Amino acid sequence: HPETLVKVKDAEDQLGARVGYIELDLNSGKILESFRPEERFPMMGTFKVLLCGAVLSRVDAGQEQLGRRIHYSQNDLVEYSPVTEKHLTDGMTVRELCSAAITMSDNTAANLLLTTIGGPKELTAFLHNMGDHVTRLDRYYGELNEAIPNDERDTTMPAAMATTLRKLLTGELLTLASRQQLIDWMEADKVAGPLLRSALPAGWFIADKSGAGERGSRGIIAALGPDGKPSRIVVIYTTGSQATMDERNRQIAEIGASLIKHW
Repeated sequence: HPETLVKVKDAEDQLGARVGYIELDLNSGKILESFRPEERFPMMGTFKVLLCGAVLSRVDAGQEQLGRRIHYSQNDLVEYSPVTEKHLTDGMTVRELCSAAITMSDNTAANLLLTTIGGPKELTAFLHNMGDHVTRLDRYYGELNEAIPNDERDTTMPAAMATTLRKLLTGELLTLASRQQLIDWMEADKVAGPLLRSALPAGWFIADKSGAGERGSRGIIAALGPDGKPSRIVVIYTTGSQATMDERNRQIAEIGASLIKHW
């Protein structure tokens, strides 16, 4: 994808930052194109899809129920909890929590779900067990933010994340019901408008999950395709930029426009 690689490298120039990129064929798993596929980037909230994959594996095993109601309190609420902060009294079901975590990127929802699966170490063990020896979740939201240079906590690589997303959405790891639920939550994503969705022509399918973080971090994982059906996985990460979120959004959108134009 020569024109798209030109745009990915341009994004690095414009942002003064690293950009990682991969296109993966959904059906075959082949890498169609990549840039920095095996460099680490902060995952940010894109891990929330993997988290709910782990939750669904427990549901499939009969050890979790999507309808199970979880009660929590004020002290559970962390920064950016637009859905969970409304249900202190009523609580929320596991299904509602995954919807909040994926479609709104609700941070308390992610913490509550992490607790149900045994925490970050158990999520990382789940990933390791399905063949991803790279992606690691280390911290709950709200844990102390001691800046470490080249911090490897809470990171993935574009190729690892793309392969792992493909396995979750199409592999035999999850039941059909759970695969469909996971992609349905991603299709209902509400906070990724200015990224790939802004470049997407009418009639196209997209299921995605955005992320944002300090130090210029911004990213998206997606399954998308024309004619109402996904046929490709796209993963884009950037970190290090001093640019505003608008500028990072725009570079990702422009990569998306190139992706679509040269589909």
